[PDB]
Amino acid sequence: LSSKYSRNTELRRVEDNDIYRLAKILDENSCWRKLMSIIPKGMDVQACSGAGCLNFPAEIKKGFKYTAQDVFQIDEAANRLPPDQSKSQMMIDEWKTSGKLNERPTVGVLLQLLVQAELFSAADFVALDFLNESTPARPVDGPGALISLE
Amino acid sequence: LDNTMAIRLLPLPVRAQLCAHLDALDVWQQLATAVKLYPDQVEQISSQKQRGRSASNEFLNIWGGQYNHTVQTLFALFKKLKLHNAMRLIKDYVSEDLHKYI
Repeated sequence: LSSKYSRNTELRRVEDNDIYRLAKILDENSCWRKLMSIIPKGMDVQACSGAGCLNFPAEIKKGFKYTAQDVFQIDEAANRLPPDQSKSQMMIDEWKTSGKLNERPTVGVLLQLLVQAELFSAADFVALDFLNESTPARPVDGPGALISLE
Repeated sequence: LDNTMAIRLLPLPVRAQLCAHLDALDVWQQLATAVKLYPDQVEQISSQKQRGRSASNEFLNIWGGQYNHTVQTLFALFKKLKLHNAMRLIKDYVSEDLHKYI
């Protein structure tokens, strides 16, 4: 597609202003914490970037990248700064540069993790704005599901 | 079919009417249970209410904010919980073809 980014585009390569728009979405209801907490450890990022290529249950056997403690450092540092400081922005700044070789997170990995945590506002934004793709499917039950009119 | 705006985009005036109405009825717990919000989300609403804030507005902040739900989906929720006066308050942001259910 004639999209700005591809599933294989690393988050650090995404325009800072684009990441910022995503950050403000994740700042709501402190959703950045939910995403940060489920980031699988040791993912073959490039292999997991394609649609349906990130098997969450399989990936988590290797554990999670961050702990409840790594999440605090973001809260701590941001709390020292003014109330309008984006914690999601700090979270992504740390995550985007993390890893070594094929460990740097990508747009495709982000999208699938957003879906796993039911962060649909962020996921829809990444799908449409970043990938020019259609919004991901919703579950049948739970807070993320649609409601039909009888 | 669903060309309605996101709940998060609802103009403040209509949103204030809706929330004031839902708060008076005290149906936030019913709303939260109906969409199966998680314990932390439920507590966040209860918490905001104890602090003198609108319980229903907080519900919209959570359900509409994180899940990016539309006004039509909100209309359907009200319909399921038979909150007809709530449906009427947002009829202008939903297709006229749905006004039959009000």
